[PDB]
Amino acid sequence: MTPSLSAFINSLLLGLFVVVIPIGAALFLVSQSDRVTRT
Amino acid sequence: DFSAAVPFLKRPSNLDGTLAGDVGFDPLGFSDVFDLRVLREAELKHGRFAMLAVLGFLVQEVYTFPFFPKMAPVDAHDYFVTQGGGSQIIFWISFVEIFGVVALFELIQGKRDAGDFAFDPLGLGKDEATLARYKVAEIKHARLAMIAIGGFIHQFWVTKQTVLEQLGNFQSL
Amino acid sequence: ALRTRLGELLRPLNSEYGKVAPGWGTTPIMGFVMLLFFLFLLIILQIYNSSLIIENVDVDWASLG
Amino acid sequence: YKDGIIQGLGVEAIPGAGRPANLDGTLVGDVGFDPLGFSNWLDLRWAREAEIKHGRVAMLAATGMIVQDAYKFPGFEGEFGGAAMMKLHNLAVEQGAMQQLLLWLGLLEIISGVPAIIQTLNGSERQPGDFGFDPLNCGANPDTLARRQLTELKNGRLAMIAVGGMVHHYLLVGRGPIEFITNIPNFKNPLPPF
Amino acid sequence: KPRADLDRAMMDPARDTVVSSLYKSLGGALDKTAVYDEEDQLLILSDMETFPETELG
Amino acid sequence: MSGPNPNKQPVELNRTSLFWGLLLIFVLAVLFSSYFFN
Amino acid sequence: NVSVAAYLAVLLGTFIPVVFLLTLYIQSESRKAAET
Amino acid sequence: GLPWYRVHTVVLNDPGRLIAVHLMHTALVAGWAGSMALYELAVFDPSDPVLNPMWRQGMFVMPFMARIGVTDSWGGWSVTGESVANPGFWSFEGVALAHIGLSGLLFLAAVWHWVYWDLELFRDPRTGNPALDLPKIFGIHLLLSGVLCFGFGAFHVTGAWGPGIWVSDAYGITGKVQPVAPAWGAEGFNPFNPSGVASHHIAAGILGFLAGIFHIAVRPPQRLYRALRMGNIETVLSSSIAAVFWSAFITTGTMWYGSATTPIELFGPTRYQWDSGYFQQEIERRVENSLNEGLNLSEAWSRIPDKLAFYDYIGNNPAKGGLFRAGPMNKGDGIAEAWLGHPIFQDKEGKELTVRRMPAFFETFPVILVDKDGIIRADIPFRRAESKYSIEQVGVTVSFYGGKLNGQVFKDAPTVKKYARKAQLGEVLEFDRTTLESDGVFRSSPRGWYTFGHANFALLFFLGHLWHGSRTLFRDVFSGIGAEVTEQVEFGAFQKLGDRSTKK
Ligand SMILES: CC1=C(C#C/C(C)=C/C=C/C(C)=C/C=C/C=C(C)/C=C/C=C(C)/C=C/C2=C(C)CCCC2(C)C)C(C)(C)C[C@H](O)C1
Ligand SMILES: CC1=C(C#C/C(C)=C/C=C/C(C)=C/C=C/C=C(C)/C=C/C=C(C)/C=C/C2=C(C)CCCC2(C)C)C(C)(C)C[C@H](O)C1
Ligand SMILES: CC1=CCCC(C)(C)[C@H]1/C=C/C(C)=C/C=C/C(C)=C/C=C/C=C(C)/C=C/C=C(C)/C=C/C1=C(C)CCCC1(C)C
Repeated sequence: MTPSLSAFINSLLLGLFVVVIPIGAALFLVSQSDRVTRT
Repeated sequence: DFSAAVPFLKRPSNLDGTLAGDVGFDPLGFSDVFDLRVLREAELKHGRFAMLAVLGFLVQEVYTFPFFPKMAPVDAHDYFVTQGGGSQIIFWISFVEIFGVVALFELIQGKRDAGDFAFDPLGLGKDEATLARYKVAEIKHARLAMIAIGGFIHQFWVTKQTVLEQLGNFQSL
Repeated sequence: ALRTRLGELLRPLNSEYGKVAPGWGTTPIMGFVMLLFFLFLLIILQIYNSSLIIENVDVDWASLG
Repeated sequence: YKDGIIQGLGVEAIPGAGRPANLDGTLVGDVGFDPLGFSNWLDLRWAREAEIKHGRVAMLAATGMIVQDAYKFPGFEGEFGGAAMMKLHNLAVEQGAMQQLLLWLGLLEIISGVPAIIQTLNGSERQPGDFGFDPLNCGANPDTLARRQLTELKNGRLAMIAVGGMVHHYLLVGRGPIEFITNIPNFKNPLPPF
Repeated sequence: KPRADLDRAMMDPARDTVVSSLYKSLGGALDKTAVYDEEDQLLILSDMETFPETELG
Repeated sequence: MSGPNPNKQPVELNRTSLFWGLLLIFVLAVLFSSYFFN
Repeated sequence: NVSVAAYLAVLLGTFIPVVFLLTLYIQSESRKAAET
Repeated sequence: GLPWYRVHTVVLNDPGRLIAVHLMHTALVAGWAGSMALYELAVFDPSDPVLNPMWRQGMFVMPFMARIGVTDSWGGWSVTGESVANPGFWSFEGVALAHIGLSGLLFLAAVWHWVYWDLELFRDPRTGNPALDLPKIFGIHLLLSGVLCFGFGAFHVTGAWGPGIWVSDAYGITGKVQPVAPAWGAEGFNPFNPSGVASHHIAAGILGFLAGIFHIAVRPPQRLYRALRMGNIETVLSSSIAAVFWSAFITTGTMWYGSATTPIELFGPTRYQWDSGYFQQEIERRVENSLNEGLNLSEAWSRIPDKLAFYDYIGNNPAKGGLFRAGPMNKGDGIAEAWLGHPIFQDKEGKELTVRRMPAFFETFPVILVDKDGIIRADIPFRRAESKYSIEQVGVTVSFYGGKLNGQVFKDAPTVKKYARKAQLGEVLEFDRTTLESDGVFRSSPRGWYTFGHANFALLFFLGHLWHGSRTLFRDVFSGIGAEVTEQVEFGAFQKLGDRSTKK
């Protein structure tokens, strides 16, 4: 485990939990909340 | 209906319990996808190979033929790679299992029981109760020897000594 | 349409045009495999870029010896 | 005991607030305490199984913290020395104890929990945290069984918090649990090698 | 080869395992795929409209 | 069978396209002749 | 001085696409003429 | 009628003639390979592999033949410089003739498939229209490609049944085709480790075989079938073009930056070996090691091979050529005859001076001589300027160690200026100019030409991929839009854009 490899794994984790999880979670919440009336 | 062996897991839908040794143990569920007859064929053949291998390890450690050189069983494998006896052994195994392929095809077609080559030359099992008891004993011994042969090989790999030799002086490391 | 021996041999291999799996099928596991492939490409790109230094992996002409 | 005053609809933590809709006071240890809305997007079977597993693992971990600092098996204290806590892990990895433990526990988890996870998430009768492991027929009475369930859950929470506390205690001072509680002042600390 | 007479209608999901669920996820027991797309997917639209001619024009 | 292929289509090129193509090819030759020669 | 075999490049690259365009135009014009 | 740019769309719904035109294209490509190999064999000079290798002569497909085993010729020579008494069939000529014969056979097959287009295999049993089950065809082709990749990496590269691939040392002195054992660790992802080729091909062949089994077995989801338009073959064209220009970018990068798959004895050195002073550092290290053994400068510099000194030269840099400076590298600075040796420049006081090397950016660079500290002690004026540090004033003398001029000391100003101009370019060499009438402007290696062609091809195929993805996803509005668009384009008419059921 080199420092560069540890930094790469930490970058993957930070990218997930900072960009992908929050954006996807907010998208899911607002899509479930603000729906479209298809009547 | 939960499994008899595993109380927290459901019994697999393909393991009704008619087969020998069918206690319901299948956590990963290979019987849910692949054919149970082919799996029992593979299990029985693995076990028979392993039982013969365990008996061979014991005998080879206790007695080697005088026209063969004296050595451990595991490193004899390369000696018979070079000499040609192992090629003969796998040649005859391949010759038997060429017809084994046909037997497996008949097993797929459902005209043969799993692991049933009808090989009873001495007539030991003819009564149905004794036949079922022998099936259970055979599968239990097959599983035990499948574990035991890997145990022997890995113990020789880590300790550089054979089975009864290690039981002689139990060196721990 | 003329019928040939090779055509009749290969006919079952081209006989299911338009046959689909209903619903989403295997899309989630496909996305999982695509994610793994993306991670693998990222790893090898950063190795070739020397942004990811691994033990015993010297990205250099001198590693040929 | 499952009474309605220690768990359920009656007692309600952070009073003056509303209970979550999914947290309907049916599971064990429901005191109405779910801030941050974790019970809305997460399956309660998965969360309950995770809580039970973490609690049991932390119980074993904390008992190891207490016992290793007091008594050591013959043979390990010569190979490892006076190491414990965060030093026993790195020496045991190179020794062979940690790799064997990882392999055996991972094999046990693979052949026990994963199919249990799948079945209890797909709708089997197996409750989360239930492996049916009842030797000596302990807790055969249902009221006693509920008492044991609630006690196990609360002691698992306590064990998780205590394990975190002891880990941080060694990460700061550099002493084991009983050594940390008998050496209360923060001075004269040794080296805490991670 | 996976067994015949396998479908996700008789197989109880409560009895699922690692291999069975991995088989379901990899498109196994797909005997419900008798449906076809029934869309041309090469049909270029040809519904041209004729504009009416005005007096100016 | 060997006969009328239903996918046979005629090919057109009006005079405007012919003149555009001639202009394009001749201008490209004018541009790249100096570089091919040297 | 000026490299040889570039005359071949310039002249063939000028002629061949011009040939292609002229053939296309004449073919199209004759098809139109026989359409009448 | 069809426009000139749509003439090939007649085989879009004709599978037999699609196969016919693919066969014709394959025959053309194979014939180009054969004819190019024959021409390169006609213009190749195998006499001196050290100072006139294949990349100095503009050989393009010869490096790719020599990369994975084909190194001998029916003429009795090898590209490694050795003599082969029994060449065997798979020489360069054998490969070229095999490609010509393959081109002819594929041409005949294309003729047959163009004439016999209405095969019953190409018609859907359910509908009767000519159709291709593209997902299962992809499964079959992926399985075939996995088998081919696994076989190549398991028998050809490893030498189990095959020649192996070209493996050289770190500095391109002793390179040959060797069997290559695969490396299954993280070192297989070292791009300069040739074991990665074998391990990659074995693992990727296994994975492709499994994926082909999966794609034959399992039908696509309806959502992916409708979304990607899997009933249309233009989505296959679009995704194939995308993958192809992805691969072209990958090969462009591995050619320009160098890897184990682009050795310097076949494609020439890279520009970053000149930028970093790679061969210069190696030569200095060897000379220092020889000086530490008690040798003098002449014996230390005479031990340097001519190949290693030839690599340390800016005329072999692929980043020194020109776009329209066509021809081989020998058409530029000339055909290399001999290494003249390492020049060491000394002033009237005996202090050593090094001519600053020309960077790859500069068409022209001023000739300046620095000392060991980095201070300009001598130089050459621009063309006719009044000078302060000129060669005539400082009295610079040059002494050569090693090479053809070993031991000679030149003290006259014109010769010292000439050799300083030559030392600006790196190692001083002797070039032959009357054989090809070399003009004297540097030209690029096959590495640089490959990089240029494939970078431009990848960039253009990006545009092609965009065009075909657009024509796939917008097939219904190919000839224009209808009157059903006017209601959708009203702002706020529908809640969801383009959905008629979400009307407010
Ligand atoms: C490669 C090679 C060779 C070789 C070789 C060979 C033949 C190597 C063979 C290796 C083998 C067979 C290893 C088997 C291991 C079995 C294990 C670990 C089973 C564990 C079962 C457990 C833990 C059960 C657990 C349990 C379960 C699940 C159910 C009940 C509960 C519990 C009991 C706990 C040679 C010798 C020919 C030489 C050649 O030159 C090189
Ligand atoms: C990394 C590493 C290693 C390691 C390691 C290890 C052992 C890492 C273990 C880390 C652990 C177990 C951390 C746990 C922390 C628990 C906390 C903070 C609990 C907080 C509870 C709170 C705040 C409660 C709040 C509350 C709530 C919710 C509301 C009510 C009020 C209240 C109850 C207060 C090794 C051993 C491999 C060595 C390696 O060389 C380095
Ligand atoms: C100038 C130019 C334009 C822009 C791009 C770029 C700059 C790269 C450059 C590239 C131009 C291109 C695409 C050139 C293409 C060259 C090609 C395709 C050359 C291929 C020629 C094919 C040849 C001889 C085939 C010979 C085969 C023969 C006899 C077969 C004969 C036989 C047959 C027919 C039946 C069986 C028996 C036998 C003897 C085998």
